[PDB]
Amino acid sequence: VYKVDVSNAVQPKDYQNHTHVKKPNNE
Amino acid sequence: RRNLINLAYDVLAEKLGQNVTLSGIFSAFNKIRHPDVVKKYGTDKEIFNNFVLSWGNLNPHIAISREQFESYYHDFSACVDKEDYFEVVLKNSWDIP
Amino acid sequence: MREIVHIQGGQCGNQIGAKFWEVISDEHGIDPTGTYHGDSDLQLERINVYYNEATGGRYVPRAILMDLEPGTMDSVRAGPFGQLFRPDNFVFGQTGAGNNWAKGHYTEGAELIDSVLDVVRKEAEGCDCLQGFQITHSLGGGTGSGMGTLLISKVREEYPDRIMETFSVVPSPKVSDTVVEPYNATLSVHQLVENADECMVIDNEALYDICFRTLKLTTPTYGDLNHLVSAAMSGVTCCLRFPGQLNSDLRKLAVNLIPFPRLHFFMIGFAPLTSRGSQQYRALTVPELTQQMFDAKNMMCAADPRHGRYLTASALFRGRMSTKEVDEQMLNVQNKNSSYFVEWIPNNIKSSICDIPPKGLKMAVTFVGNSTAIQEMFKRVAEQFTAMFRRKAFLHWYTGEGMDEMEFTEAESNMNDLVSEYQQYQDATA
Amino acid sequence: MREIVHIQGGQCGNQIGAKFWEVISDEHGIDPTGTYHGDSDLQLERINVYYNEATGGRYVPRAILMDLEPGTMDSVRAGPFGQLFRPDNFVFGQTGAGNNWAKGHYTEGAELIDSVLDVVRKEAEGCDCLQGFQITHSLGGGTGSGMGTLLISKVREEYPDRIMETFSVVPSPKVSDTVVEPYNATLSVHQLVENADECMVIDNEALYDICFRTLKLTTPTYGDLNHLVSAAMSGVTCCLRFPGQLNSDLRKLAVNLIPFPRLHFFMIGFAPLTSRGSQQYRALTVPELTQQMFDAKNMMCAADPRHGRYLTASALFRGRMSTKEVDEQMLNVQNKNSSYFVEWIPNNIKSSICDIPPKGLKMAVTFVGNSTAIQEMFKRVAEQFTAMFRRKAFLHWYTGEGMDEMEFTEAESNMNDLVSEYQQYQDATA
Amino acid sequence: EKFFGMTTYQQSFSRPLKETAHQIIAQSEKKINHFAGTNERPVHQQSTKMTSVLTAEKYKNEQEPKDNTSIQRSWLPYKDKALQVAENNLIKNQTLNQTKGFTPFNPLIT
Amino acid sequence: MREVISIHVGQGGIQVGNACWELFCLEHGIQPDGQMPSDRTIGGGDDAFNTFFSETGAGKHVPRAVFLDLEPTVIDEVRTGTYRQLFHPEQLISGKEDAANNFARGHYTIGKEIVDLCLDRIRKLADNCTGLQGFLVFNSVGGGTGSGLGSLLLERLSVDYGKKSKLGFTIYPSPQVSTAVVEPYNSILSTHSLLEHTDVAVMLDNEAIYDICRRNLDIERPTYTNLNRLIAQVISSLTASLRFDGALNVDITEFQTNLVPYPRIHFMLSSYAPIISAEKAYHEQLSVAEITNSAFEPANMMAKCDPRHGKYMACSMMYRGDVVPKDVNASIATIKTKRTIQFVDWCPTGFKVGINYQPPTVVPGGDLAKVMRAVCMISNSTAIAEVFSRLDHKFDLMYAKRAFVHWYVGEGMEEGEFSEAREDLAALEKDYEEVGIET
Ligand SMILES: Nc1nc2c(ncn2[C@@H]2O[C@H](COP(=O)(O)OP(=O)(O)OP(=O)(O)O)[C@@H](O)[C@H]2O)c(=O)[nH]1
Ligand SMILES: Nc1nc2c(ncn2[C@@H]2O[C@H](COP(=O)(O)OP(=O)(O)O)[C@@H](O)[C@H]2O)c(=O)[nH]1
Ligand SMILES: Nc1nc2c(ncn2[C@@H]2O[C@H](COP(=O)(O)OP(=O)(O)O)[C@@H](O)[C@H]2O)c(=O)[nH]1
Ligand SMILES: [Mg+2]
Repeated sequence: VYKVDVSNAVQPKDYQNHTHVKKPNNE
Repeated sequence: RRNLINLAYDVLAEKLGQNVTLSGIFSAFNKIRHPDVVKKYGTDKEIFNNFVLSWGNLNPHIAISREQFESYYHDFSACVDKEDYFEVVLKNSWDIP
Repeated sequence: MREIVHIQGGQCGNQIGAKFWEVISDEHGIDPTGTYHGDSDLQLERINVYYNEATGGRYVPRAILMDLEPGTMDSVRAGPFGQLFRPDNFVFGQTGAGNNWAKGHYTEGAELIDSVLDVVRKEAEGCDCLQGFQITHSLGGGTGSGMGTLLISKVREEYPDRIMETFSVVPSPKVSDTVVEPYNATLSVHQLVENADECMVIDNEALYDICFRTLKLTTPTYGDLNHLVSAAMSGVTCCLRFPGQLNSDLRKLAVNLIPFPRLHFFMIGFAPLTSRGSQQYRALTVPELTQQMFDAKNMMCAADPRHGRYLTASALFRGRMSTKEVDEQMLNVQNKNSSYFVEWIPNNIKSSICDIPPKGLKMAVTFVGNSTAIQEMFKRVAEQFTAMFRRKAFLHWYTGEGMDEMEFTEAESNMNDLVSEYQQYQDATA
Repeated sequence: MREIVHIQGGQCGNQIGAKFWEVISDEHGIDPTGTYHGDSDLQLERINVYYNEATGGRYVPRAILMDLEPGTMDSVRAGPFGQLFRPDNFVFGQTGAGNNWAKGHYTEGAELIDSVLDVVRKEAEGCDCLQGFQITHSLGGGTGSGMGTLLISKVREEYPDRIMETFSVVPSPKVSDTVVEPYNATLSVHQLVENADECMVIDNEALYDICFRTLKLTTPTYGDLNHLVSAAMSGVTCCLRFPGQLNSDLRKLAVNLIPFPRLHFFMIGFAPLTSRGSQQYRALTVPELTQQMFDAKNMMCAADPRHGRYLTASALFRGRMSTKEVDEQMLNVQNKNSSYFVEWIPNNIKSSICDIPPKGLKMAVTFVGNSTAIQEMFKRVAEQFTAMFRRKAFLHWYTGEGMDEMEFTEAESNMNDLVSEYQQYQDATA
Repeated sequence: EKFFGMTTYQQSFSRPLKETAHQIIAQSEKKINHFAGTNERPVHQQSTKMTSVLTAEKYKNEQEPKDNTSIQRSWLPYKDKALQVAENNLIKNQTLNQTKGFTPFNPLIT
Repeated sequence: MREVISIHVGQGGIQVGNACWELFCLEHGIQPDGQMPSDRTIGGGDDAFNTFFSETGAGKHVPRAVFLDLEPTVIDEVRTGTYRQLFHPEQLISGKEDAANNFARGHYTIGKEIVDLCLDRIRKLADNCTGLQGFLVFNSVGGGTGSGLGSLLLERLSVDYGKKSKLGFTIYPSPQVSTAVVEPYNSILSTHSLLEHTDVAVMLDNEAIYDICRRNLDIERPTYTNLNRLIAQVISSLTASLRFDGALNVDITEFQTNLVPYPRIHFMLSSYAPIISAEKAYHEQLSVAEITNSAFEPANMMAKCDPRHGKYMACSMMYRGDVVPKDVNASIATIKTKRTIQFVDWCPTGFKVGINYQPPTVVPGGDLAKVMRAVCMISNSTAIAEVFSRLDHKFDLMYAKRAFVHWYVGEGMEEGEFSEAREDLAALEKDYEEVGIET
């Protein structure tokens, strides 16, 4: 179950582009 | 790799205005940071000397276009196998944000 | 000459101070890089009040930023207008108080305050002729509520004759964000009433009500609330930084507003305020400005003036206008609402005229009012305090860091005495 | 140009020499054919320290190969990098020593040593500014422990002013490989103290436990032990071969580590050492290097350095680092462990810095220490010697070559005197 | 398995890393007729590097009045004949340099 | 017409001289090749470079420096560095064998064969000199060749020239943080030598400069180059008056008439201000009063010594930039008013001021920022005896049992040298204690 569920769930993708929140004239 | 090279030209183009020449590219090249200078592999004089020699025997006054700009860095991408190493060169040299 | 220094502590105080500095820089024409690019002579006429001149010709505010946590410090450093502040003035701890008044006033505050007091002394001895101090903090947060009041005590101990101002945001019952909040609120009030020369109270619920009803904004935020507070704060020193027909300073306001030594808790408000839709339907005149000023819905506090009687009030007018109109309006409102005004002092309204209106408006008004209705907030806070203290809940955090129940009893007794003596004059008659 | 010659004898000495020359050639960028194929110019300006010069574009090491039997030299020449050594520098007998100190030092050694003295004198006169000698051999065997120390005596007689290093593999009884080790061990130790200026003992049991505990490899051969010893050997002379901020040579080490003429027995170590699984998970910093530097289980000797007190110690850092952190770490490790450093001498640690780290590493450090805890090895060897000599076991083999019991008694007395005078400083207070 | 090889001296100041083939040939043409030795300094030229064009004070002129000298030294009953003379001398030296052509990195050298 | 001769002996002396000569070349505009980049003509009626450099006639200039060392490492690395075409080839004297932390080796056996050549080079370099003003010597005292060759050169110069002034910038060992172990011995011996033969000595230990770098520049990874740059700035601020104009010019002769009350008292410690980074300079006042107060702030001293433990005898501060005599005098008056600074009773006036119009120069890639005002201070105080006392303690604590004495005696050193050095140190401390008393 672990091998099919957690070990191979992630790929090289989903890590590529990771960005989180940063710190009149009239007259 | 193509759009990253293309995006690098645009920031160079807006800084140098309408035209871009070899002298302008040499002036705009950021020797200070580089990928390897921060690691102290080589000095600034090596990198700039290598860059001008790699740019051929062309006169500094001649102006190159987008096709010439892309063709030159097509070789750089060809020899560089590490995709992360190729990315860090372009962003640091031309101040890509 | 007669300049003032600014010190801010706590997260809320730091946000208030940052937006205040943004507003002041915009009004004085100082760019975020510290270079002067104003358009009028009066912009640079009296710049020495809030700024220092360094080598190279750039201006730095004389502000001292204090805290126990570096998070908000780094946020305000990286935010806009974060380059004006001198990097040395940043002083911070490395642990934090955890919303604990005992922790912020006895354990880490006592060991940290030496450096910030050193820098405060440096600024005070560097300025030519000190006018007073102004402090922005909150009475709900532990670190602010404790360290700020300890620093007030030390500063009053070292500089006896100067003026001290505090723009404090007191707890509200409907908008609550802390569970131990009444405890450190009462503890802060007990120390504040003894030393602070003036105290100004703000309510988050009052700001929300103002921005939702008067301003009709769909999604207000802390930026908007801080902008309102900053405008109301700069309204006080407008007359000190600009010429006018009847100039008035902080000492003048204190003398004309404080009858008795311990009755120095005021509520403020700003006018005009109109929504974008009704922006062009309004006519800016002294009568309508005074009407909005005396409107209870414009007050920055949840206390209702109709639940008490005014002792004294002040109105700082900005812009070019006639003095007879202002005087007649003041007399008319005082005669029309005579039942709401205390009767043993005649003409209990002070008016000041300044010739420089805020940027973008032809006229503006700042109001400072000392009324008997402010006792309600202390009543509610003391009710919550005694309700929680009858069961000794959450008390072990305070008792495990040097304090004991006798201090809490003394603080409660002092708050009750303040409430009773402040209510006495409401029904006192001549 | 302060260049040093190398002499290696016996099986163990020959193996250490082969591995050391492989390491040096790899570091300097020398092919097995003797041709330079480096990249930087820093590898050539100091090539003459370890390598002589030959026609044809090749460099030859200045090493002497010496033994009574040709088996180990056959092996080393057949193995890789065997083409470097000059065929004229191989000196060998035809009989062998057979683990007999008398045979190796009196009968065959005396008649054979003339050729090796001739070649050593040839090299010494060829070199312009001689710096010293370094010897690698074993003490638990016959040919090394006898004829190498005979050569040591002859060379010390001939060149009094030059310095003399020594890397002796003293035998640990925990891993015993001979029944007659105590005899020739004591005879060699008695002769070493008059002549050898610097002695650095090594233990095979210590090497085995280091490889098992730190490197974590199940089946270590002699090759990796030889590599560790070679790394320690090459770490000593880094500053003499490369530029740095604090240059230090062999005479500086001797004068800074030897308080008294008969206390020249050291114990060495190397850092950093890590397993292969945890290669990338460990940070290379000066604090980590100096923390592993003083670990008791990182020493190249079986003696426990926490059972005694250091007199003096020396550190030869490599790579680009900060002198401030180096010195502060030295002061901190001297202060936190004041119990393990003798008190009548202040600042008993010497720091040296070289700017060129080994290939593949960013920073490295070699520790050489003079500690009172080396007396346990001499005590146990003397105990074994007494136990075996009480019954005159195996004594006829020694006495059948002109050797008498008087020299055995004198050697035992000298070793006991060395132990006594070396441990009498442990409790000494000024 | 790198070598690094950048000593502290090289990181601090520089490393030349130069001398191509034609550079040496070009540089040798400089001393085809270059001769060793020197004459003597013709004296009355050895002195200290003068900065101010006045005596006993640093002649500074800027828009800010507290450091304009002329604004500061206007209390005199008359117009002092040192500042105007200095300004005229500066203008005359500038014109004389333009006639010859020196651009010596600052007007004060000539 | 006025020039000085700089002697750089030992590794520390060479590594300080390298940075100071970099600073001088940059200050005078001389390229590392030695050539001025033209554009400095128009009959050029001023040799501001004559103090440090001498022209060869057509282009380049050569420094008035000499380098000594017995190990070839630093000398050859400078020879092969980027300054190869600057220095004269035969004034980089190099040895063959290191002295190896042995005063006897440096002063009795291997220094004799080099001192004669060094003296010949000095005589040759001084013959063409016409307005010789003095000597500047940089050396490390806790080192073998440093101490030995410095002692020998001072002894030979004091008889070959005599009345010519010589100024010593030595580096005594720090109180606790130090490298070598046997450094107290040769430090004591070198102090014995320099006491009688050095006209003015300046203490430049390392822990104080590490503290200054950490506190001011906010740098946590310092090395020897930073310390060398600070020392170079101090030297340039000291010698600016010999080559630039100023309101009050102070020559090299107004030290041995202005800071030395008695012949035996000539040891002093220095200070420098302002020392700020490139990021906080724009937010600071950097006024004359502030920089002068920073100079007298006790933790800003360039030697690890507390001035509050002793009095002050004579202070000389050299201002450079755009300072004014009025605010210099005002700051001095405020200093005299403040109680925490105590002078000696027999010295009612205790300040000499020198003013120069040249702003300090900034090396590219350095730590110091561009500033318009600076002050360098040299102060003679009675609190310097603490370093001598602690060094004496460190010496005799290990000399009680004759540690490391065979190394010294096996090269020809007589044993009485240690005893006489100890007695002379005790006499010097006694003289300081007697002078420090009131009358
Ligand atoms: N501040 C500073 N001190 C240095 C520098 N170089 C050497 N030293 C000092 O010199 C002392 C040791 O003397 P060294 O200069 O290393 O050696 P030496 O003076 O040439 O004497 P020998 O060892 O015999 O060659 C050390 O304790 C350092 O404090 C330097 O660049 N800066
Ligand atoms: N007006 C205003 N109030 C704020 C802001 N941030 C926090 N507060 C108020 O501050 C109270 C909590 O105070 P706290 O941040 O813990 O104070 P501290 O512990 O001193 O940092 C809350 O009830 C909020 O209503 C702000 O940006 N503007
Ligand atoms: N480290 C190491 N030790 C060795 C090697 N070969 C032998 N030894 C040690 O040398 C001892 C035997 O010495 P031996 O060679 O007989 O001495 P010899 O007869 O005089 O040459 C043994 O206890 C081994 O531990 C080797 O290749 N490496
Ligand atoms: Mg040296």
